[PDB]
Amino acid sequence: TASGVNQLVDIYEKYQDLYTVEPNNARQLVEIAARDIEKLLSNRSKALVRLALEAEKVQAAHQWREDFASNEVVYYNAKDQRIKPVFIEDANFGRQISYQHAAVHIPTDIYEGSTIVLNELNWTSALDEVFKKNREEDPSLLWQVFGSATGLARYYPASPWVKIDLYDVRRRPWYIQGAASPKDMLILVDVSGSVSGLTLKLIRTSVSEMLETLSDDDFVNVASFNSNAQDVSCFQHLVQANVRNKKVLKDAVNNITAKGITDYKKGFSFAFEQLLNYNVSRANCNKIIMLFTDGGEERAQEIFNKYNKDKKVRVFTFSVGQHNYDRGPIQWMACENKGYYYEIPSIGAIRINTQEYLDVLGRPMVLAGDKAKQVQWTNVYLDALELGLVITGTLPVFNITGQFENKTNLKNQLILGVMGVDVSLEDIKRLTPRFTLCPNGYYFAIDPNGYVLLHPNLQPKPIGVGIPTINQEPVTLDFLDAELENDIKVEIRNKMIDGESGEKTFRTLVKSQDERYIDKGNRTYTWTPVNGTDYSLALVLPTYSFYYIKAKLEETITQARYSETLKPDNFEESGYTFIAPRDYCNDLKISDNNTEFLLNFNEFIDRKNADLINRVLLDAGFTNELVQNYWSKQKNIKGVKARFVVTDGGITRVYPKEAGENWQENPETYEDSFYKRSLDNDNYVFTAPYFNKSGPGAYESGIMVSKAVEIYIQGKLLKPAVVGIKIDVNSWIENFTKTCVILDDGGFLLMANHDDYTNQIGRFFGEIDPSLMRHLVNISVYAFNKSYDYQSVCEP
Amino acid sequence: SDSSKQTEAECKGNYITYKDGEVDHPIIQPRSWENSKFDFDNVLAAMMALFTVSTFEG
Amino acid sequence: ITEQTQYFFDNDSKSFSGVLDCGNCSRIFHGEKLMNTNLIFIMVESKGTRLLIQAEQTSDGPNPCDMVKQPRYRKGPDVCFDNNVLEDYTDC
Ligand SMILES: *[C@@H]1O[C@H](CO)[C@@H](O)[C@H](O)[C@H]1NC(C)=O
Ligand SMILES: *[C@@H]1O[C@H](CO)[C@@H](O)[C@H](O)[C@H]1NC(C)=O
Ligand SMILES: *[C@@H]1O[C@H](CO)[C@@H](O)[C@H](O)[C@H]1NC(C)=O
Ligand SMILES: *[C@@H]1O[C@H](CO)[C@@H](O)[C@H](O)[C@H]1NC(C)=O
Ligand SMILES: *[C@@H]1O[C@H](CO)[C@@H](O)[C@H](O)[C@H]1NC(C)=O
Ligand SMILES: *[C@@H]1O[C@H](CO)[C@@H](O)[C@H](O)[C@H]1NC(C)=O
Ligand SMILES: *[C@@H]1O[C@H](CO)[C@@H](O)[C@H](O)[C@H]1NC(C)=O
Ligand SMILES: *[C@@H]1O[C@H](CO)[C@@H](O)[C@H](O)[C@H]1NC(C)=O
Repeated sequence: TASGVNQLVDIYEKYQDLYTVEPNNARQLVEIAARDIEKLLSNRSKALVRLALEAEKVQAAHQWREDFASNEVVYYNAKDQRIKPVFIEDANFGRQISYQHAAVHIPTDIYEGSTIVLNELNWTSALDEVFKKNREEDPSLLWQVFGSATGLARYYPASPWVKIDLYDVRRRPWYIQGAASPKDMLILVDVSGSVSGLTLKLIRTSVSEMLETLSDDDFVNVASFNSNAQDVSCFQHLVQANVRNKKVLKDAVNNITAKGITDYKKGFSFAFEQLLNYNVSRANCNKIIMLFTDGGEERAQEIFNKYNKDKKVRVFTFSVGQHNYDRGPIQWMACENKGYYYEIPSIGAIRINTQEYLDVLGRPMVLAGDKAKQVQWTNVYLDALELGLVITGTLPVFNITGQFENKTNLKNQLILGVMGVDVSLEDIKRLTPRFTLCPNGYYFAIDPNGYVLLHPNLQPKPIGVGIPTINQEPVTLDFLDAELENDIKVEIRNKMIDGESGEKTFRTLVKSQDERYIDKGNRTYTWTPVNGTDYSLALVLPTYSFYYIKAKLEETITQARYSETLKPDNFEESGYTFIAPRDYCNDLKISDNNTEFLLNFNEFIDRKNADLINRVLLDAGFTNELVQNYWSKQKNIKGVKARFVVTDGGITRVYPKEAGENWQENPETYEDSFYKRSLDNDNYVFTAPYFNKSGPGAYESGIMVSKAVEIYIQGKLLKPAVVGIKIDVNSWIENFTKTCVILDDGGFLLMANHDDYTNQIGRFFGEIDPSLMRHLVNISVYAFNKSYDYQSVCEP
Repeated sequence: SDSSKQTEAECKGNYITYKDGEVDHPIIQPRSWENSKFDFDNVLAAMMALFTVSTFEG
Repeated sequence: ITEQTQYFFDNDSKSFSGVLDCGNCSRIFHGEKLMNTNLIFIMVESKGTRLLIQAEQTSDGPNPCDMVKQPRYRKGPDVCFDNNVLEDYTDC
């Protein structure tokens, strides 16, 4: 009675006009969005290809000057002969841009003016005219970048570089991906007696500095040998080098100790055996054996004869530390097998060496001329210029000098660099418009590795691993770890990785947006591949979200009175109104402050997207008609502390206009936990306010009560609003006592007859009387699910 | 200064030292192609640097 | 890696009753769901151990040395450029 749940259903039903309940086809909706995303990742493929050919056709004619005392190369070094640029503050990138040249970032210890670098600043000065052509062809093209394999990156929209600059392009994920194909590394650390001391500190450092050059689609293991070959970790086969699997290997390498004689035969006979293990789902090429050692005598020729006779495995060898052992046998092993030999004398020589083997793995890529220039999108990572969550498309550029003279007996099998073009996720979340869906529905997409690009539970912060300690990885959330696992969402995931297109309706648990409640619900997972890439755009809809209210309104009078309806001065007699900040052409989003935005909104509709602004007005009037007709009449009902309504479209109203100051739920309706929670049930829901928060409440705010607003407008079910009240506890305390704990799912105390329990309202019932709950759980009431939230912060 | 640059022309600019050998905690220091304290370029510098040896100091 | 937990009703049964055996004593509870509402009403014999927690508490992830035994499904790429004959192996 107080809220007016059936006092609004009539209002929505009364205005049969001003509606058109249209259906979400859920198959023409995925395909029309999975074809827009494919178009986006294809425009960034033209910008790439057009960039590779221009940096390959200019390299060919450079002439290799060696005298820059005159004809000085001119460029804008990012950390500030040089260019003094003019910077325009562009809100798109969030920093200062110039648009008139390309910045250059020489790493912090590559000499800015050496000969090998001053040439690189010359023949890459012909890219500036195709960097400018690309965006001038299509704006909203964020970062072109040429990652030259001499340290340099020439990223186009020249911003000041973002405390020591350890950035080095040759290690960024978008480079090690373009520059080489998936690997099967196998590090053979040599933990024997002779590496005791400093040589071990460099081996443990350098190993953990090589596991950082491994993507998520290439496997790794870390053996070791001291007259018996074992594993440092507990794995016993190749383990994919995820964000997590690496941490097991890095933390097991760091806890290694030198002891015992050195035996190269028994330690290579263990490496070659773990590369033949073909029932582990390995990445089935670029087998490698990266031996770390100091120096020995035995070149185990009979091992490289039994195994690796036909030269399939590449033995890279590192002779790390300062010593005087024979580096002769080691050099033979890397030369006989198709490898290379690196020397790591001390720290500082670790970073520049462990990234070099990609120049070797990339040899069979250059020779495969244009079957190897294929765009390739990195898994989501955090941009290194404070842009947000981005994905980059990589495309190598080869060195065509002397080509068509058929000289090609040279350094013509190395790559100049990998060049990339960043796509931000906040640009993919704009090709999947969420507002013709219920708050529960959403799109998502996954890699062929399972990691979700574009998921609503993908927070823009680095993924976590392990409990922290007292004292460049990408954001890779697997699809089964962003949502509650069940034996049906495994089938969905396994059928999206294979690229199949289908549909599947089932009843599933859905975690509440505030990680406190779980809701059983019906969900229909539609998915379809994004042709021309390797992704699977899916779309999940509640079974009642198959229709949405698209408003038709052209009278300019009915919306006129709607316009002043939500003016801030009319708030006493029409509730304290909020609007969800949403995407309009030029209207400015909040500064975390809603009331500024509500003021902003009025001018832009006063002056003259179409649907979003058309729908918000219809809700404002439809809500206002309630808050004027019924909510105003029966003012100040006894048990009520506040009466609120929320709609899809933004309008959120509270009558007292004093309780509005105590309205904690954020103005975005599509993120309100209760609005999603109550939309899913077919009854009332009680959301216990948290216990012992930083902010006040739970006495002057009461406890929320909510109910959906179901409508059968033309025989079609809709739930387009949620009305509810904030019940004061004190009024409800007496009616309880006039009749012991009252309780809701999730075990949150609402009231107790005893008034020490009711003092700590909202606490988890089970931090109160745990002996009851553990027994109460075990009577097949109060189930519990235990998921992991890989993106969260801890103090130690 | 950078133990990995073995000539004049390659030893210019900055490089990354690590204090106490800790792998973290970098320090940016310049590269200096410096001769030894007591060198043998001249006969006179050779005599001075042989004197300090015959003193048993350094 | 915080480890969240959430609770909800298993059975749609409304009437609950039983006996506690916490220690050197016993208790009787009765519990009834407020029908057509997300609520549960229980009383137990007036008061006479270890805490349960619902807030997310820090924990190491799932045993990584065990999920690799039976890993998730995965499809790697297929370009796979390696092992070309016309390559100069004169570098070392
Ligand atoms: C994908 O390609 C097929 C042709 O094989 C096409 O008919 C279909 O519309 C495409 N689907 C999407 C989502 O692009
Ligand atoms: C893609 O490029 C074409 C080229 O003209 C342009 O018309 C289109 O708007 C672009 N679309 C996107 C999503 O960038
Ligand atoms: C290379 O430098 C020379 C003189 O420094 C100049 O002739 C030439 O334009 C430069 N190359 C490019 C691509 O600008
Ligand atoms: C380190 O390795 C030793 C080897 O016996 C083992 O006893 C110890 O538990 C390990 N510690 C850690 C933290 O891995
Ligand atoms: C995998 O291969 C290993 C080594 O040959 C063998 O011991 C093991 O039984 C195999 N496992 C499976 C699942 O085939
Ligand atoms: C490419 O190879 C040629 C010799 O064919 C060499 O002169 C040129 O410097 C190489 N490319 C780069 C970027 O150094
Ligand atoms: C409330 O939280 C603070 C946080 O520091 C804590 O110190 C205090 O003991 C808590 N009080 C109750 C009653 O939970
Ligand atoms: C959640 O708990 C229920 C009831 O115990 C169980 O049936 C289900 O498998 C659990 N689901 C998850 C994702 O743990």
